[PDB]
Amino acid sequence: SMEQVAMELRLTELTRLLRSVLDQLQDKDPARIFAQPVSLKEVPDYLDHIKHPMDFATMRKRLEAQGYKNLHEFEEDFDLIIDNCMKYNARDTVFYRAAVRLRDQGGVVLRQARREVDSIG
Repeated sequence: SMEQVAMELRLTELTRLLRSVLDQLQDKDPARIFAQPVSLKEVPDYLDHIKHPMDFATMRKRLEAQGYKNLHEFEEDFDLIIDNCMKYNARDTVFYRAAVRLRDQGGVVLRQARREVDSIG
């Protein structure tokens, strides 16, 4: 159908908006602490602590499969990256502090993306 295509054009445009948002959030992690999954070879107990691991490369694979239906699903994944870090790592660590700064700095990008998604539809 002609509708399904119109749907697909918006999903594609959402993917286009979300890609730009992902790049902006990831620029806020210049140390690349959140770029890749936590290694199960290097932290073999990690899944005993964190049940839903997430990282920027994993979010990107989902994004490029147009696996995000709306901004809310995308935000859930971003929030996992932060909250998992803040649980696994103690307060006085470079990792925890990196997550606090990503959360704070990402807030502004996410604020505007929500207006853009409502606005453009």
